[PDB]
Amino acid sequence: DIRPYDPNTQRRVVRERLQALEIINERFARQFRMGLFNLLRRSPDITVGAIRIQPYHEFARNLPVPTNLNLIHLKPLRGTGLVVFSPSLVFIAVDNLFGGDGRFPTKVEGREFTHTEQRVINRMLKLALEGYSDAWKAINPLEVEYVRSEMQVKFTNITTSPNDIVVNTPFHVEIGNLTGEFNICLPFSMIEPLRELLVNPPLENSRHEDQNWRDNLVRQVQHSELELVANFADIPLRLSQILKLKPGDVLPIEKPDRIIAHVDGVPVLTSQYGTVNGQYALRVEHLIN
Amino acid sequence: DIRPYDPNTQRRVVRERLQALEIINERFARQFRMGLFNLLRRSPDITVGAIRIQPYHEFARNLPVPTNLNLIHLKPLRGTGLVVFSPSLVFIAVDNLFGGDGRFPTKVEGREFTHTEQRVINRMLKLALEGYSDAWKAINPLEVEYVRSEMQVKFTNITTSPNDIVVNTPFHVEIGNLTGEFNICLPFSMIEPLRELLVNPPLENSRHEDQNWRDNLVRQVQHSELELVANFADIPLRLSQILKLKPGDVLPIEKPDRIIAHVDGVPVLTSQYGTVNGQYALRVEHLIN
Amino acid sequence: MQDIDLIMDIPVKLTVELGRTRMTIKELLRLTQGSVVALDGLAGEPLDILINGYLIAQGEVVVVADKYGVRITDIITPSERMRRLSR
Amino acid sequence: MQDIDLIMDIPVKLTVELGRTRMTIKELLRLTQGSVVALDGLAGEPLDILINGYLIAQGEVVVVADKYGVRITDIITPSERMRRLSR
Amino acid sequence: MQDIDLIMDIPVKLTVELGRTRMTIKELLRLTQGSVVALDGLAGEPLDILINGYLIAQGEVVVVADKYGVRITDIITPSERMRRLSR
Amino acid sequence: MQDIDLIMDIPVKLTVELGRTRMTIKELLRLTQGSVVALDGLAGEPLDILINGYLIAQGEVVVVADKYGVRITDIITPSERMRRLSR
Amino acid sequence: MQDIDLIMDIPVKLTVELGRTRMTIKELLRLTQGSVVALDGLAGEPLDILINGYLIAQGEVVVVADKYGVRITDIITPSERMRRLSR
Amino acid sequence: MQDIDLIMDIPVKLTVELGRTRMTIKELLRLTQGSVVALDGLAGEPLDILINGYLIAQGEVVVVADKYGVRITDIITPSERMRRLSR
Repeated sequence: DIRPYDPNTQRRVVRERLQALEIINERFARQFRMGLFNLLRRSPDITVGAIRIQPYHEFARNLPVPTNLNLIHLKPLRGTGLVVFSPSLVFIAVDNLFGGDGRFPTKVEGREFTHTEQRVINRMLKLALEGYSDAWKAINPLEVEYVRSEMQVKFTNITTSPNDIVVNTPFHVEIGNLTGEFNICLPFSMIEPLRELLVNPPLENSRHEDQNWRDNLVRQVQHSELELVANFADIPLRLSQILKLKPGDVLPIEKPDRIIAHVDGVPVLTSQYGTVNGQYALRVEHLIN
Repeated sequence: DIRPYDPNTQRRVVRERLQALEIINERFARQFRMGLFNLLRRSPDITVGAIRIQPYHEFARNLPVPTNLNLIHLKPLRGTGLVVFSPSLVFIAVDNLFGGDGRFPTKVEGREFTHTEQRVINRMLKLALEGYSDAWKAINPLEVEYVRSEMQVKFTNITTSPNDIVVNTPFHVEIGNLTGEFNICLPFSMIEPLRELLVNPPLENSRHEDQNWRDNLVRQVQHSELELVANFADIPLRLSQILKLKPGDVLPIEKPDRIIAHVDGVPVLTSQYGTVNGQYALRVEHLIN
Repeated sequence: MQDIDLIMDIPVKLTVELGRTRMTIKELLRLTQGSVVALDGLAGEPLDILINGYLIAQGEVVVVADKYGVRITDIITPSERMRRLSR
Repeated sequence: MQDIDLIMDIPVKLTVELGRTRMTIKELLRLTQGSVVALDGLAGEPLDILINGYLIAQGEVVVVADKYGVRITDIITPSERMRRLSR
Repeated sequence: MQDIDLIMDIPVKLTVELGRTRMTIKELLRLTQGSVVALDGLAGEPLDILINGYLIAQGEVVVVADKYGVRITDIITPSERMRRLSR
Repeated sequence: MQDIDLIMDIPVKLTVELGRTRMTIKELLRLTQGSVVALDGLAGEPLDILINGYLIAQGEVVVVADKYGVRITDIITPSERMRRLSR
Repeated sequence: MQDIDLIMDIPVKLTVELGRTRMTIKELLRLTQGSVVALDGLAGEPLDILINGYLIAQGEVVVVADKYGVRITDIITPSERMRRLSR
Repeated sequence: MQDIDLIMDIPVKLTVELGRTRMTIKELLRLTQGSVVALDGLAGEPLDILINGYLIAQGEVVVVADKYGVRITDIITPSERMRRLSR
């Protein structure tokens, strides 16, 4: 079990199934299929790839160079999302929009996209953004805002560290022999606050019923019990003195102006000691806030 | 008799015969037969299948993929009902509405329903909703409101748990060689408050007579007898002390500000002890409410 | 024994009952605030002492400086227990 | 020994506790400014002395010219420690 | 409110109980290693969920990849709570 | 002894606990219907058996023809009890 | 402000802690040369960053051409700080 | 001795420190997210082991199946301790 430590190594984090994310992906796939059929005048076939959890560098190394990378923001959540379009899909869209029948196989170029191809990518991106926004709306309100387009991981650093966990959902688009692919990548920290919503499958809306459920849960927990402990004061000493504790030994302590009340080590208020009803009393002054 | 426990196992719950539900199903079958004859211009044959009680997952696994699932709400009862239309019935309806004679056997497709087929399903659904509402009205006022249509168990979770008990009543529709089938599924918790109404067979209305019966039952029960016990106070102790109980032993108790009156362990009021007519008396202060 | 010591660490609950009586529900409904209800027990009789609802001894009411107390007097030996349960 | 001397150079922290009590969270919410809360310990009982949250001895409260002090009286020998922890 | 947020910082303890039963001490002494003890609850019934020994909800047992889990199903609303405490 | 026989007539209550865990109140508020909550105990570990809230033995879960049962396996002898309470 | 600039001229000391653990003195005496001691923290968790013994942020270990470095990742905002101190 | 056994029951806290460095507050303010900070210690040097903030030994970092560990190598005998404190 004992292994030597390497600072350049990292581990994985079990499994983080997001059924709600998959449902959103399927809804977005339906909307994007409709949009692509409307745009290209031909029926596409969109297949939702398996959701992938991997470090950011692992996702980056698999991206062909050059590739179209678009920065988006999922308001009100903080972060920057990425929409990845493969060059093959862009070439297919350009060929279809300019009357190409697709007979000629695509040639590897490795060149920057032209401004016309940039406009084609923007035309795809707007529809994709609308579709994804509509898909997300079914479970939680979100707004997607495109930021800028880049053609290299050089222009990235959406993430603080290359080893940060990100969520990538591939999609495969087929309009014939074409098997183009586009991907959506989101950092895990962006969707971390909504982890509970995304993990368990969604239920019926019943917002008033859910609020009543929360209110009842609050009311029932209010009758729970705990232990209240008040620390009079603290003393710095040494172990040798402790070995010599004897009857009559006097240890000086600092006089506490206020008595702090702690619950399992959690301060809750500051008070002053008193003698009421023949027992020690604490006059509450201020709550810890 | 002794068996090992498995958290992934569950048992059944005897039999829950609902004669009123069967009568409602028969009335709905009559109304839907009339509606289908009016719509398709041909006489259908609707057979009410045996009512089935099974966990939700068992019902889900038997549904062909894809299938038309419609979400309905039975107001004022809380929950979401489902109306299941088999693809064969939808195909038969589409063929009949567009002049098809039904000679050609249906081909397995496994594809999403078209918007025209969606409108056909909606046309069937409205009549089915009217019929079922009218059938339910005969025993208890209810309103059925369609929510949304889905084509997979992915878009379900009408139930909190897959093992929840649901009630499914199959129906078989025949307009020739066609033997199409549609099902109605309702969670048991939705109809749980009305269990008494649905179990025993209905009688004549006699609402005034029933109210008088309830009033007489209330009046007769008012003369029943019980035992009233008032607990003076309680003490926390240990068994060793109990083994040493001797004459003259004094046990300190906390002085009760109020005396709580309990009936078979059920508190009913809080009072204070007194001495009236040479016997102990309790001055009632507040009732437990 | 050692198991007596083991159960000694287990706390138990003691209950003191002033008295008992029987009446109809209609009479209880007739009762209002300030109503007077009598008890079967008389004045000066030892009160029942119950452990988890089981009577084990009897005592007399005393006050300790501000707190009520029970001065144990007698036990509920099986003959007396059977006699009082037969009632 | 020599390791006792080594750990002697290591400072430790001492904690004096006035008393302890148990109550529900609802009762705590009912408490306001100036509220009175009782403690299980009585008047004049020796207070617990804790080292890093572990009780090791007991003492009595004294004042030194302007500063509170604890006059150690007894120890928490294992029999008494087990008896008080069993509570 | 703000005090709800204040008590939110205070951790609490949750307890899940499989079932309960009653028996005499003599029967417990008769029990040995490998003995079988029954419970009042039946198979498939929701288990009680207790916060500091107070029942607040019920759930169903599930296993999470290697760890047991409770799938909350219903609540202990005052009518049901009074009914089950009356037992 | 005879007092063991006397207390034998006194019924007691037994409690079986599946497991325990600790969490903040905010996390509990975040929990909704169908939420999953983990427990400290692992799979296959003996469950705690409590008499009036005091742990006295451990057992394993069995089903008797329709009813859950606990098959007692081990005890909570003072060394193990102190070790598990120290946690 | 200007006093922030004044204290800027005052250097401070930063401390990075790999992890923490608790053990008895007897176990430490049992330890010899080459002994293996475990830590509470797991592999890959951010390490604590302390200023004069006070935790203010967390980071990840990196190596700079021959020298270890800490890549700051998160902060110790009061909710998380209270949660980790409660442990 | 017997008091060594008594203090053995008292748990203590162990602290492992990766390294230390000195810098101005202005430099700390200049630091942002992802900034790189160097340490005085070199690569492969044994890390300091502290008990309640007091250095007592040194060790080497190892990983145990998923958890970091410290493999103790040397001690902080008074000559070396004085030499390193003089720095």
